[PDB]
Amino acid sequence: AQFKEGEHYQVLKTPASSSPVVSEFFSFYCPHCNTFEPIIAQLKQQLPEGAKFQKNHVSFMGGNMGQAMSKAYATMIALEVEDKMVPVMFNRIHTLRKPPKDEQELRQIFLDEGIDAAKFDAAYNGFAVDSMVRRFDKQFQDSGLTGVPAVVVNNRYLVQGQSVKSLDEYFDLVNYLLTLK
Amino acid sequence: AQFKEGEHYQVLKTPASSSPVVSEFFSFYCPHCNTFEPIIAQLKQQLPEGAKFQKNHVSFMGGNMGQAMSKAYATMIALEVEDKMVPVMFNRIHTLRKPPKDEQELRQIFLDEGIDAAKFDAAYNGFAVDSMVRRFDKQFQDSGLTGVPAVVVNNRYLVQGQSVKSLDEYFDLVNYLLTLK
Repeated sequence: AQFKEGEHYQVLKTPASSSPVVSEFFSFYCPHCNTFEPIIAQLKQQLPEGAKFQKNHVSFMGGNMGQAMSKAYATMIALEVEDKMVPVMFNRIHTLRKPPKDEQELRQIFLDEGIDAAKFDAAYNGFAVDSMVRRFDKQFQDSGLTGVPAVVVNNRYLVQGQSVKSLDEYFDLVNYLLTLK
Repeated sequence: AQFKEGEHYQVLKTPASSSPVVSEFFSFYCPHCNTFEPIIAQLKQQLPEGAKFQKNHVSFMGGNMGQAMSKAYATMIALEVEDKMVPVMFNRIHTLRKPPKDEQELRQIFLDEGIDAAKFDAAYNGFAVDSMVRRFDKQFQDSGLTGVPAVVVNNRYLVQGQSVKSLDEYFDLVNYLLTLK
């Protein structure tokens, strides 16, 4: 076939998902993950009905701000302010080259965007956010992945996309993997 | 030239080394890092006189055994039992598929190889090993790397080796970068 195991994708030692899902592991401190955003945007819209796209923030980059940065991401999902906050965060760290030195500074990034302080403080330190970050980390450890960005299809298909022709072929590969179980 | 920036190698945002050094970031839990060993072996012997090869173990893989696994590696350098212990460790985790579940089990791996318990316990919990692991982590964070394996030349040249022809061309690239400052 056009997509062969060991060439276009690698099978992970994990139980396949009981439902179609495309997962992306990244970190706001990851440069190419920032460059990868436009491609991620198109891939979602290009996804077949029924499939869900899930972003997972890893905590190994950024030193002692890694874990906090993961909570911030988890906070964006909880507050549904993901569409505006993701680019704002990728931008303040890469383009502006002004990384949040601590929790209070990280918090300020949200406050400067209009997100209410009481809303942020409740979610940032909440159970939902805590449960989500743990889930982010566990999934990364269990998949045995060694870096980011990483796009896994149905929980066991690591897209070794370094061989795709155009963005068109890339979507064809992901779409192809979604049907395989 | 044969090796262009942004194609064969990427310049890192870090101060160049005051002396020729080839660094490899890896993890014993990293599969390709295991496959990469033979290539690492040849590259060292192929290195020009005066250059030093330094392995750096990262702690982000292996969950709560990551940090311990880094100390174990640092322990191998301290006890100069690196030549025998590196392959033994890559082998017990990958080929034998029997990962050390805890510190005592990790310790046992050494004890089963003839390394004296008193010697291991002194170094494993020693200042030298502690100073080395910290150094491993700091270097990884400062380089802004997003995965392993990763080969950096003179502290600021990330070998984007995914474009080299044969192993011969790879060595030519590394050797080429060592002269650049």
